[PDB]
Amino acid sequence: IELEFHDVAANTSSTFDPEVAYANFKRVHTTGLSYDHIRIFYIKGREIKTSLAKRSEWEVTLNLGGWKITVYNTNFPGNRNSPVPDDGLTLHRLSGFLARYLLEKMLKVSEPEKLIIKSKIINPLAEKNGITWNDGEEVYLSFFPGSEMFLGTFRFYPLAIGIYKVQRKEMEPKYLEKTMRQRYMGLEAATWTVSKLTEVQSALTVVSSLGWKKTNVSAAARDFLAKFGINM
Amino acid sequence: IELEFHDVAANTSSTFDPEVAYANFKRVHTTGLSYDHIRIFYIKGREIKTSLAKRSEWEVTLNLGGWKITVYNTNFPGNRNSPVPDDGLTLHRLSGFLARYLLEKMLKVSEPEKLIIKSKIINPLAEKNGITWNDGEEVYLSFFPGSEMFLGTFRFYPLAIGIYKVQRKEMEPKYLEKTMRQRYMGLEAATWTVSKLTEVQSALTVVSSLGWKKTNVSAAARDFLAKFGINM
Amino acid sequence: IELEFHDVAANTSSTFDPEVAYANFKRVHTTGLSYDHIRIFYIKGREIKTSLAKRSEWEVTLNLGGWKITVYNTNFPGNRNSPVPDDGLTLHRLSGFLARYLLEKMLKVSEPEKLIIKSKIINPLAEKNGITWNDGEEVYLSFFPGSEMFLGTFRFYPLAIGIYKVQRKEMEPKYLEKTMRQRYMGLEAATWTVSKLTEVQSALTVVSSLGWKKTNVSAAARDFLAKFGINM
Amino acid sequence: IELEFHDVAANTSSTFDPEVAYANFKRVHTTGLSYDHIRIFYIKGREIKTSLAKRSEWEVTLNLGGWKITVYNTNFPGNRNSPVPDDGLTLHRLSGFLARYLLEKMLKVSEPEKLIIKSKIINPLAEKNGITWNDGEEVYLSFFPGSEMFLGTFRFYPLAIGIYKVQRKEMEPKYLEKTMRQRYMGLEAATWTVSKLTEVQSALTVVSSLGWKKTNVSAAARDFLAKFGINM
RNA sequence: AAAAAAAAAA
RNA sequence: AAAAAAAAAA
RNA sequence: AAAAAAAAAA
RNA sequence: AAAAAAAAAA
Repeated sequence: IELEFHDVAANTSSTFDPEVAYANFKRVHTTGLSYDHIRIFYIKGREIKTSLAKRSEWEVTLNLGGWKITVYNTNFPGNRNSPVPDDGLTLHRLSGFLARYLLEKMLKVSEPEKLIIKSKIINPLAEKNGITWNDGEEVYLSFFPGSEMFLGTFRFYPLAIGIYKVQRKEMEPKYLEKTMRQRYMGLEAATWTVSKLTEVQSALTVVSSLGWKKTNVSAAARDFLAKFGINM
Repeated sequence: IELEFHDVAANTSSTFDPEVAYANFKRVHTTGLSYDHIRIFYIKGREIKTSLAKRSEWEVTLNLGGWKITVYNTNFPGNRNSPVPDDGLTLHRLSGFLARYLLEKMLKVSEPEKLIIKSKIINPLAEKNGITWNDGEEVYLSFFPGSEMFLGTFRFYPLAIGIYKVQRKEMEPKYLEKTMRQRYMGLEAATWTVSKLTEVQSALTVVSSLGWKKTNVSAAARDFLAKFGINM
Repeated sequence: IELEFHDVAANTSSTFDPEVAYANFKRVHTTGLSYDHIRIFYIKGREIKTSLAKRSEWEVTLNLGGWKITVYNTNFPGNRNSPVPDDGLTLHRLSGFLARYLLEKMLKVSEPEKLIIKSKIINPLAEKNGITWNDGEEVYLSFFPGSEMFLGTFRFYPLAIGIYKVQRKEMEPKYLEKTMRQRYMGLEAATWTVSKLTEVQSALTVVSSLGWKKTNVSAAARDFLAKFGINM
Repeated sequence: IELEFHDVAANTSSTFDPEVAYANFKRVHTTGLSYDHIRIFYIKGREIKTSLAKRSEWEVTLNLGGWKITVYNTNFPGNRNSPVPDDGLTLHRLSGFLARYLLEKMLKVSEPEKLIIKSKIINPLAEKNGITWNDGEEVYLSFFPGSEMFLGTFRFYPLAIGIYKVQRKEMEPKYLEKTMRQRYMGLEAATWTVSKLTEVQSALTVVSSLGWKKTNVSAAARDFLAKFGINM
């Protein structure tokens, strides 16, 4: 005879503000900060995710490359739905924070630095779709998970990519719902949806225009194989 | 060389009577009883279910919010098919018992109490389908699992919802069979099916008339997204 | 550095002869034997199977109801492909042995015994398809797994049922291959297939003629539900 | 609070050269070597694979039949992506090494030896598709996994089989990508694809011409069953 | 079989 | 990426 | 619900 | 391969 207890659940709205959260991540973390830390984070980010989901423990500090950043492991499933606080980091919260932090550099800084950084940061989700750095800073960066916290700065690319994928059938449409709960230049989506449909409609156009060749196999092996029936 | 034994299985019919069972749950349990206990039970009822299926042990007592009610854990799989007795409670047996017990209050009581209760009880399965309290007491309550033990009091809403879902394709039709074994005003289904087809046919109409907007995403994000192709 | 060894594999044909095997099961086992042992075996045979697949150990003796019969547990997966010998019993080998042993009684014996036995033995796979004892001894018995070891005595019902299911789409066609390796009145299938196609074709007819109403739900709930769209 | 570290990842190309690798496997291993070792390897190769994926440890030495050969267990999943070196063996690397090593014998040697070997080696993947030794040495051998390391010696049969399967729908097309990264007579695939399309196109023809009867069931049971509707 | 096991609010 | 992981005879 | 969990470079 | 592993009554 074991005793299990449950408690009422309150009803309010969400307090976690991506803007505070980022401005609160900027000082507390990234004292150093190396582009080589971000580079590590992002190219091993799929590995980084698989570990945290194996490990059953819910504060994990990660060292990459020499940069120590501790992330509430909400991946490890069950998480277990242990609330992150509004001042909490997550592999996801972290990804987009960095994604925005890079774009603030890409804008703020000089040209010679802009050339060292684009040589240093790589986006495994972008460049799988053959989407490269010269396709624009905001668009490359918008492939990083968590860039949907910042449709503001990312010019509704994270959402447009999102539409474009669900549309072409390359992504289930569940993966679009976190995003539609978002905000754009301080506007809730019950308003930006009505009153901003263009930029959205406009960003989808740019995104539609891109390469988008899936790089499961080489360009030369694609055509070759097609001459046989196989399009992959 | 291990020895495993099996015993014959007898042939009779089912003795568990929802009416006795409820009238036997009314006194033994709910001395207090708070609407705040029921509220706890129902909004955490999905959690409550996931625990009992993790825990391997077959009498579990649950405390919600301060109300202690012990439930043969038939969820924990294998249950293991350890018979519940006719005087036994189950997450399911319990759900519908409460579901009926609320409706007895909704009927029995005053108007000012009827307004405090509807403010206090929430039905996560109803209100996911945007089905609200003002859609009628019996209909809201009929979304609670186990309301199919009481097609009598629930006016064949639990079954009509059931048809409507299987029909629209929103539910597999296996989930309709426990229900068709049921009884209606003391009548076995080999009779109520023949001789009651209207009320059934009648309740499906009411149910068909309802909102039924799936709330995976906001109303404003639905229309927005549709302008792009995505209906979700 | 661990060392793992593998050995050549020889090439001959199969030595296990259902006829010897049965005639060797008849004396060694069933000294008693009760119809109440067989009844136990067959109605709990689905349970009996689920145990043996949980238990990791490969000689298991089962007691039903008071009859002790030890069965190389090839179910427990991996079995593990530990060869059964030609004098070995298996839940499957056992099922059909009994299936044939009953039919030898059904034939050999008197009428008053024939009425006690048909009242005592139940076939959970037959009677799910509403196929009953009066549909003929061979046909009812041919639903028992392992009756395909004896197409001879079972008059190519085990195979005809098999065709009929694959055909109607009620069974995957993998489940027909063990059977086509079989023999019929001493004839290998490369011969009975050519030269016996009628009886086969003939038994399918009988089998086609049967009830075959799937009893997932009552007959009265089927028609009722159909009046709504749902055929199950 | 646990600390997990990740390190940058470099960018170059692949150094593992099937030609060196084979010529480095030829002396270091196969001092003896028996056709009876290869025979063991290949007919138990499916078993051999299932063990290595159960065992969690990453250097495994295998003894077959008396031939000891140690293979970095990359099967055991996660492998775990512990790099094999260019001088490393793998169940796969090993399979094709042997596959080529047999073909070097089939070519190098006399006729009476060529008749003992074809009697001794069996290819479980070939002969499931009823593809036999007399269908040519290169074609039989090209069914062995890892023969795609040597499109050179195997006359683009490993790839043609590959096309033919993806085409007929008998294989997912993911399983064609390792192969398209390969090389042919010293030529990278961005060149052999352009400039060799015939031999490829030519080898597909030969492969298309073959039996390819799936031997899930006997030839006599196929026709028999078809007379009933069932083609398997 | 009036028996026991998926969908679960803002 | 000339890297590493499904289909396996009578 | 501005909450938390799939697709991941050469 | 006459070999061994899904559907299981009221």
